Amino acid sequence: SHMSYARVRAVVMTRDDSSGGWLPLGGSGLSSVTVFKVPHQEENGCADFFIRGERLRDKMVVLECMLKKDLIYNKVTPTFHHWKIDDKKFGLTFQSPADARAFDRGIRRAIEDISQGC
Ligand SMILES: [Y+3]
Repeated sequence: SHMSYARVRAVVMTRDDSSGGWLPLGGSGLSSVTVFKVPHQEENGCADFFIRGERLRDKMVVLECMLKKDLIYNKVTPTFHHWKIDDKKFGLTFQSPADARAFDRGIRRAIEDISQGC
């Protein structure tokens, strides 16, 4: 309900065997990327926040990650962002700078809301 922070269609990007490049994970197809909160117990107390990417054609979950307060966000272009949570990285190729900005507020609110509870 008020559990979702953002939902956009984008292409999931993974860091390549090269050194500093990014490529789309598998297909070049769009995925349904959402950011959401999952209550530990009480619907309004402490919770965990996840980023989830589901490929549109075969509904395969190609990305699933738990947000953490220390996470780093990187706006490279107005249409390409990538983040680092602990040791690994994921990135997104948005369809518009709009979607990108909407998603960014989303992740931002979610991160700030992480300690809501204790
Ligand atoms: Y808040």
